[PDB]
Amino acid sequence: GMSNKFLGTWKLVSSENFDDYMKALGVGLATRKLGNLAKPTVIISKKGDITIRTESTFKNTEISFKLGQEFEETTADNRKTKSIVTLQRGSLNQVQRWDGKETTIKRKLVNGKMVAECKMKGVVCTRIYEKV
Ligand SMILES: CCCCCCCCCCCCCCCC(=O)O
Ligand SMILES: [Cl-]
Ligand SMILES: [Mg+2]
Ligand SMILES: [Mg+2]
Repeated sequence: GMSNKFLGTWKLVSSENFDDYMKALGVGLATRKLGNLAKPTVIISKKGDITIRTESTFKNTEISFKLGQEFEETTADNRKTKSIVTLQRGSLNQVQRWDGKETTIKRKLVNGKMVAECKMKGVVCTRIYEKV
């Protein structure tokens, strides 16, 4: 199952190419400006379902799911998606589908950091988090 090394509170330390990723999702300019200034905390826990909670001054989000079971998600930019989280070679892989579009957020552990790779339409964003 998901490694217990994911569990905990993680703080964003680096983000590369977020603005073009948000653009590819359809996010408007003023929201992107705030999204690029945000430094969220991500809290991963498990109590039956796995929960991934994101906290920031601009927006908070939360998803709770079982691996491999499609669920309804509301994203930080207020998309209403059908999403599935899978585990592949230790990476926690989230696909979101809405309005015939798809994006993936792969989260993996690298030397104790958590690396999120976000992909939309060939645009790739990398966000690196350190455990608190
Ligand atoms: C994530 C909260 C702050 C961002 C607010 C701007 C709205 C666009 C959000 C795009 C989806 C977020 C992808 C997050 C990946 C990650 O967990 O690092
Ligand atoms: Cl913030
Ligand atoms: Mg940066
Ligand atoms: Mg950018």
